[PDB]
Amino acid sequence: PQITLWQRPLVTIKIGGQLKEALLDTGADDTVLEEMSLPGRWKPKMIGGIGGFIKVRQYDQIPIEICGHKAIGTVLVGPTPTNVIGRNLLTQIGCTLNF
Amino acid sequence: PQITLWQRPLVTIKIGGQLKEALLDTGADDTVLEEMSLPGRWKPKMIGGIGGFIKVRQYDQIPIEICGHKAIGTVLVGPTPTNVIGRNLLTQIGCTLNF
Ligand SMILES: C=CCNC(=O)[C@@H](NC(=O)[C@@](O)(CCCN(Cc1ccc(Br)cc1)NC(=O)[C@@H](NC(=O)OC)C(C)(C)C)Cc1ccccc1)C(C)(C)C
Ligand SMILES: [Cl-]
Ligand SMILES: [Cl-]
Ligand SMILES: [Cl-]
Repeated sequence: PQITLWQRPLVTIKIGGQLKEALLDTGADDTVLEEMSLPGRWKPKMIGGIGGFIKVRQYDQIPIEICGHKAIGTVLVGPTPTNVIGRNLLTQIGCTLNF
Repeated sequence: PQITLWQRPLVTIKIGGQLKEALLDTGADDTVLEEMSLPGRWKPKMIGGIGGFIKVRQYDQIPIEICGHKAIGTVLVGPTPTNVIGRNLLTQIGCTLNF
Protein backbone atom coordinates (compact mmCIF):
# COMPACT_ATOMS: atom_id res chain seq x y z
CA PRO A 1 0.00 0.00 0.00
CA GLN A 2 0.86 3.68 -0.21
CA ILE A 3 0.34 5.46 3.10
CA THR A 4 0.12 9.24 3.23
CA LEU A 5 1.00 11.11 6.38
CA TRP A 6 -1.92 13.46 6.95
CA GLN A 7 -2.86 11.15 9.81
CA ARG A 8 -0.66 8.95 11.99
CA PRO A 9 0.42 5.86 10.07
CA LEU A 10 -1.29 3.41 12.40
CA VAL A 11 -1.63 -0.15 11.23
CA THR A 12 -2.74 -3.46 12.64
CA ILE A 13 -0.04 -5.91 13.64
CA LYS A 14 -0.36 -9.49 14.85
CA ILE A 15 2.00 -10.88 17.47
CA GLY A 16 1.54 -13.95 19.65
CA GLY A 17 -1.82 -14.53 17.99
CA GLN A 18 -3.17 -11.14 19.07
CA LEU A 19 -4.00 -8.03 17.07
CA LYS A 20 -2.61 -4.68 18.17
CA GLU A 21 -2.35 -1.17 16.68
CA ALA A 22 1.13 0.14 15.95
CA LEU A 23 2.77 3.19 14.42
CA LEU A 24 5.03 2.89 11.38
CA ASP A 25 8.00 4.97 12.49
CA THR A 26 10.91 5.61 10.13
CA GLY A 27 12.58 7.61 12.91
CA ALA A 28 12.92 4.51 15.07
CA ASP A 29 15.86 2.12 14.70
CA ASP A 30 14.03 -0.53 16.72
CA THR A 31 10.51 -1.83 17.28
CA VAL A 32 9.16 -1.21 20.75
CA LEU A 33 5.86 -2.52 22.08
CA GLU A 34 3.88 -1.83 25.23
CA GLU A 35 4.05 -4.38 28.02
CA MET A 36 3.07 -7.87 26.86
CA SER A 37 4.18 -11.47 27.24
CA LEU A 38 6.60 -13.08 24.80
CA PRO A 39 8.30 -16.48 24.84
CA GLY A 40 11.89 -17.38 25.56
CA ARG A 41 14.73 -15.46 27.13
CA TRP A 42 15.25 -11.71 26.91
CA LYS A 43 18.31 -9.48 27.04
CA PRO A 44 18.63 -5.93 28.37
CA LYS A 45 18.62 -2.86 26.17
CA MET A 46 18.65 0.84 26.89
CA ILE A 47 16.99 2.90 24.18
CA GLY A 48 16.90 6.67 23.77
CA GLY A 49 13.91 8.73 22.70
CA ILE A 50 13.04 12.40 22.64
CA GLY A 51 12.44 12.41 26.40
CA GLY A 52 15.51 10.42 27.45
CA PHE A 53 16.43 6.79 27.99
CA ILE A 54 14.41 3.76 29.05
CA LYS A 55 15.24 0.14 29.80
CA VAL A 56 13.40 -2.44 27.73
CA ARG A 57 13.36 -6.22 27.33
CA GLN A 58 14.83 -7.45 24.05
CA TYR A 59 13.29 -10.56 22.47
CA ASP A 60 14.83 -11.95 19.28
CA GLN A 61 13.41 -13.86 16.33
CA ILE A 62 9.78 -13.11 17.12
CA PRO A 63 7.17 -13.64 14.42
CA ILE A 64 5.10 -10.53 13.77
CA GLU A 65 2.66 -9.64 10.99
CA ILE A 66 2.54 -5.98 9.96
CA CYS A 67 -0.39 -4.92 7.76
CA GLY A 68 -0.60 -8.56 6.68
CA HIS A 69 3.10 -8.73 5.83
CA LYS A 70 5.12 -11.43 7.61
CA ALA A 71 8.27 -10.51 9.53
CA ILE A 72 10.40 -12.29 12.14
CA GLY A 73 12.77 -10.20 14.21
CA THR A 74 13.70 -8.31 17.32
CA VAL A 75 10.93 -6.87 19.45
CA LEU A 76 11.62 -4.63 22.46
CA VAL A 77 9.05 -4.50 25.25
CA GLY A 78 8.81 -1.60 27.70
CA PRO A 79 7.12 1.61 28.77
CA THR A 80 6.65 3.23 25.39
CA PRO A 81 3.89 5.80 24.74
CA THR A 82 2.67 3.80 21.75
CA ASN A 83 3.55 0.61 19.91
CA VAL A 84 6.20 1.55 17.36
CA ILE A 85 7.35 -0.41 14.33
CA GLY A 86 10.93 0.63 13.61
CA ARG A 87 13.30 0.18 10.70
CA ASN A 88 14.39 -3.32 11.74
CA LEU A 89 10.94 -4.59 10.69
CA LEU A 90 10.05 -1.91 8.12
CA THR A 91 12.95 -3.25 6.05
CA GLN A 92 11.63 -6.81 6.35
CA ILE A 93 8.29 -5.80 4.81
CA GLY A 94 9.91 -3.79 2.01
CA CYS A 95 8.98 -0.31 3.19
CA THR A 96 10.51 2.80 1.64
CA LEU A 97 9.89 6.53 1.78
CA ASN A 98 8.96 8.19 -1.49
CA PHE A 99 8.43 11.78 -2.60
CA PRO B 1 13.44 10.09 -4.52
CA GLN B 2 12.96 6.63 -3.07
CA ILE B 3 14.64 6.49 0.32
CA THR B 4 15.74 3.10 1.64
CA LEU B 5 15.27 2.29 5.34
CA TRP B 6 18.39 0.18 5.70
CA GLN B 7 19.93 3.29 7.26
CA ARG B 8 18.42 6.24 9.13
CA PRO B 9 16.69 8.44 6.56
CA LEU B 10 18.73 11.60 7.04
CA VAL B 11 18.39 14.59 4.73
CA THR B 12 19.68 18.14 4.49
CA ILE B 13 17.24 20.89 5.38
CA LYS B 14 17.51 24.62 4.94
CA ILE B 15 15.88 26.69 7.65
CA GLY B 16 16.42 30.18 9.03
CA GLY B 17 19.33 30.59 6.62
CA GLN B 18 21.04 27.53 8.10
CA LEU B 19 21.80 24.09 6.65
CA LYS B 20 21.13 21.18 9.01
CA GLU B 21 20.77 17.41 8.90
CA ALA B 22 17.46 15.94 10.03
CA LEU B 23 15.70 12.59 10.26
CA LEU B 24 12.54 11.91 8.19
CA ASP B 25 10.23 10.59 10.89
CA THR B 26 6.80 9.18 10.01
CA GLY B 27 6.26 8.47 13.73
CA ALA B 28 6.55 12.15 14.63
CA ASP B 29 3.50 14.43 14.69
CA ASP B 30 5.74 17.49 14.82
CA THR B 31 9.03 18.76 13.44
CA VAL B 32 11.55 19.31 16.24
CA LEU B 33 15.01 20.83 15.91
CA GLU B 34 17.91 21.41 18.29
CA GLU B 35 18.34 24.89 19.74
CA MET B 36 18.43 27.62 17.12
CA SER B 37 17.06 31.10 16.56
CA LEU B 38 13.91 31.62 14.50
CA PRO B 39 12.08 34.89 13.78
CA GLY B 40 8.57 35.81 14.92
CA ARG B 41 6.18 34.81 17.68
CA TRP B 42 6.45 31.59 19.64
CA LYS B 43 4.66 29.80 22.48
CA PRO B 44 5.82 27.03 24.81
CA LYS B 45 4.84 23.39 24.26
CA MET B 46 5.53 20.07 25.91
CA ILE B 47 6.12 17.14 23.61
CA GLY B 48 6.37 13.50 24.57
CA GLY B 49 8.22 10.52 23.20
CA ILE B 50 10.05 7.52 24.53
CA GLY B 51 11.56 8.55 27.86
CA GLY B 52 9.00 11.26 28.58
CA PHE B 53 8.53 14.93 27.75
CA ILE B 54 10.63 17.96 26.84
CA LYS B 55 9.74 21.64 26.71
CA VAL B 56 10.07 23.32 23.32
CA ARG B 57 9.31 26.65 21.66
CA GLN B 58 6.65 26.47 18.96
CA TYR B 59 7.16 28.71 15.91
CA ASP B 60 4.46 28.79 13.26
CA GLN B 61 4.59 29.54 9.52
CA ILE B 62 8.31 28.89 9.14
CA PRO B 63 9.69 28.37 5.62
CA ILE B 64 11.81 25.27 5.20
CA GLU B 65 13.41 23.41 2.32
CA ILE B 66 13.67 19.64 2.64
CA CYS B 67 15.78 17.68 0.18
CA GLY B 68 15.09 20.44 -2.35
CA HIS B 69 11.37 20.76 -1.69
CA LYS B 70 9.95 24.00 -0.26
CA ALA B 71 7.31 23.95 2.44
CA ILE B 72 6.03 26.04 5.31
CA GLY B 73 4.87 24.93 8.72
CA THR B 74 5.31 24.74 12.47
CA VAL B 75 8.81 24.08 13.81
CA LEU B 76 9.46 23.18 17.43
CA VAL B 77 12.83 24.11 18.90
CA GLY B 78 14.38 22.71 22.07
CA PRO B 79 16.61 20.09 23.66
CA THR B 80 15.81 17.21 21.32
CA PRO B 81 18.56 14.61 21.05
CA THR B 82 18.22 14.78 17.27
CA ASN B 83 16.65 16.87 14.51
CA VAL B 84 13.37 15.32 13.38
CA ILE B 85 11.17 16.17 10.38
CA GLY B 86 7.63 15.19 11.35
CA ARG B 87 4.42 14.56 9.46
CA ASN B 88 3.38 18.22 9.44
CA LEU B 89 6.14 18.88 6.90
CA LEU B 90 6.44 15.44 5.32
CA THR B 91 2.92 15.82 3.91
CA GLN B 92 3.86 19.09 2.25
CA ILE B 93 6.68 17.56 0.22
CA GLY B 94 4.43 14.66 -0.78
CA CYS B 95 6.25 12.03 1.25
CA THR B 96 4.58 8.61 1.49
CA LEU B 97 5.37 5.19 2.97
CA ASN B 98 5.26 2.39 0.42
CA PHE B 99 5.39 -1.39 0.62
C1 LIG C 1 2.71 9.99 20.77
C2 LIG C 1 2.48 11.36 20.74
C3 LIG C 1 3.09 12.17 19.79
N1 LIG C 1 4.56 12.20 20.01
C4 LIG C 1 5.42 12.36 18.92
O1 LIG C 1 4.91 12.50 17.81
C5 LIG C 1 6.82 12.33 19.12
N2 LIG C 1 7.45 11.31 18.25
C6 LIG C 1 8.43 10.41 18.70
O2 LIG C 1 8.89 10.57 19.84
C7 LIG C 1 8.70 9.26 17.93
O3 LIG C 1 8.16 9.46 16.62
C8 LIG C 1 10.21 8.99 17.81
C9 LIG C 1 10.96 10.18 17.18
C10 LIG C 1 12.30 9.71 16.59
N3 LIG C 1 13.28 9.30 17.63
C11 LIG C 1 14.58 9.92 17.31
C12 LIG C 1 15.53 9.72 18.31
C13 LIG C 1 16.77 9.17 18.00
C14 LIG C 1 17.75 9.06 18.98
C15 LIG C 1 17.50 9.48 20.28
BR1 LIG C 1 18.84 9.37 21.62
C16 LIG C 1 16.27 10.08 20.57
C17 LIG C 1 15.32 10.25 19.58
N4 LIG C 1 13.40 8.07 17.61
C18 LIG C 1 13.13 7.37 18.73
O4 LIG C 1 12.71 7.88 19.77
C19 LIG C 1 13.70 5.94 18.72
N5 LIG C 1 15.11 5.95 19.16
C20 LIG C 1 16.10 5.64 18.30
O5 LIG C 1 15.83 5.15 17.20
O6 LIG C 1 17.38 5.59 18.77
C21 LIG C 1 18.31 5.72 17.69
C22 LIG C 1 12.90 4.95 19.57
C23 LIG C 1 13.15 5.19 21.06
C24 LIG C 1 11.40 5.11 19.28
C25 LIG C 1 13.34 3.53 19.21
C26 LIG C 1 8.05 8.02 18.57
C27 LIG C 1 6.79 8.31 19.07
C28 LIG C 1 5.69 8.34 18.22
C29 LIG C 1 4.43 8.64 18.73
C30 LIG C 1 4.26 8.88 20.09
C31 LIG C 1 5.36 8.82 20.94
C32 LIG C 1 6.61 8.48 20.44
C33 LIG C 1 7.43 13.71 18.87
C34 LIG C 1 7.35 14.08 17.39
C35 LIG C 1 6.65 14.75 19.68
C36 LIG C 1 8.89 13.73 19.32
CL1 LIG D 1 15.40 -7.55 13.73
CL1 LIG E 1 2.29 22.81 10.50
CL1 LIG F 1 -1.33 13.82 -0.70
